[PDB]
Amino acid sequence: RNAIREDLDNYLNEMGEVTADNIQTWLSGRILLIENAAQNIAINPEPAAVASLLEQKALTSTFMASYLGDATGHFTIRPDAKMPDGFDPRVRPWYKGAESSSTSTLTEPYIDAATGQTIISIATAAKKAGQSVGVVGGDLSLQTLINTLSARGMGYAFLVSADGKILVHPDKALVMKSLKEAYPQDTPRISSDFSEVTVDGKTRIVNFTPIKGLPSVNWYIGLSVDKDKAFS
Ligand SMILES: CC(C)C[C@H](N)C(=O)O
Repeated sequence: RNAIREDLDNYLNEMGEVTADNIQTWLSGRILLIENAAQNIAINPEPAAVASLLEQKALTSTFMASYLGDATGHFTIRPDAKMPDGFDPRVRPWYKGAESSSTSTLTEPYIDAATGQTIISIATAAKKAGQSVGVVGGDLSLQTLINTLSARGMGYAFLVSADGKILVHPDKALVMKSLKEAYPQDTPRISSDFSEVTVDGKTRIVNFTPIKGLPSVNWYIGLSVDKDKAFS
């Protein structure tokens, strides 16, 4: 094994890059739809126009919901949903995220005010010549992200922030845990090209690949493979 080790490294690196590239491409189109909705909203922000934009099938078929929230606390959501009493878009993570960035952004997983399930959102400020008229967002379910990741018997991919927080993992118990909390006995390190760590009495090899071309966030694909199966 100390002969083909540099070999295995090359396969694992290649698989990480491919997986990162797929997820980037999958997210990019969705990012573009939300940006386009924001650009269009900024053309005419009257609520009738906004509603009509947000009701179109390209958006409603791609996102669980798409919406605009503004600095007065008003919001429009399509498809319409009953929101909790007192719902204020200004305090929600999609809104504060977009307001803190010069470009589009993606949230970490959070609890959806609409459905009560764990989601991420894509969001961007809708600007008319330098002035923001509000924040436009769209929601994607965790289950959707988990399925996108498990699509492509050595091992599996997961998504982790560059702060070391697991964002999306096929084991749902590890969602939104730090690497340390998720792997307490022997912790993989994003600062290492490869981490050999024992899980349930087996050696796994873990590497991390940056996902290029996302706006505002720096996230990695983690790959974890059984060390015997990989060598075999
Ligand atoms: C705007 C709404 C559809 C809900 C949004 N995802 C939230 O939790 O704030």
